[PDB]
Amino acid sequence: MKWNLDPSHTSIDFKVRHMGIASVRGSLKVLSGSVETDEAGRPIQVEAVIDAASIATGEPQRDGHLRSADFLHAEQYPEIRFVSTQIEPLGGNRYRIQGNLTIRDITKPVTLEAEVSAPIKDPWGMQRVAASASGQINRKDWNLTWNQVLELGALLVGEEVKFNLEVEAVAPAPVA
Ligand SMILES: CC(C)=CCC/C(C)=C/CC/C(C)=C/CC/C(C)=C/CC/C(C)=C/CC/C(C)=C/CC/C(C)=C/CC/C(C)=C/COP(=O)(O)OP(=O)(O)O
Repeated sequence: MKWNLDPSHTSIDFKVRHMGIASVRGSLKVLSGSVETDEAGRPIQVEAVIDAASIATGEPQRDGHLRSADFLHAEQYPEIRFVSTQIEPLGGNRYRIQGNLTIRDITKPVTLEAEVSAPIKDPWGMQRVAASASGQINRKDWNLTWNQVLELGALLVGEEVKFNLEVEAVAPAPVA
């Protein structure tokens, strides 16, 4: 069965190390996505489209820099895209999702560790299901570089981008 991601209750949150002593946190908004489940209700395929211009870290000048031609170039590349290539059930509600993540013109493999909830009938007719997932990427894999950075050799802006997803997905009534 096909579930559609609800952009209003899906969150993408990320963290990057700053000067080795702290983290900068940010978010991205999802535009759309879906999950297909097999007869057993295990997720088999998942895809999402993310609004690149939505990147937000709570400082407008920094967010401008992130969106600029110097970094994400969100005017030329309005989306970040994820498409799964393999989903492995791990037991219980756990799944490992391998997929391809596109940022600008570069696509690289990423791994998500996901946990899925039991579906509910929501207060408005629809079937609704949630999931949480975690992972990390190295921004340099997408040629997203930063600076002349110097501290001891250390980094102003870390290479690793840790992220957490909270997802809600929906399907029509007992009838699709
Ligand atoms: C059944 C069911 C519901 C199943 C569900 C399945 C499921 C889990 C589906 C999920 C669908 C989705 C949404 C999948 C998404 C997949 C993935 C991997 C998404 C990843 C998104 C992501 C994190 C993209 C990140 C891109 C980047 C490059 C972020 C970069 C952040 C960055 C470098 C920030 C700057 C931070 C540093 C510290 C700046 C310092 O600031 P400052 O000192 O002021 O400097 P300046 O001002 O100069 O900028």
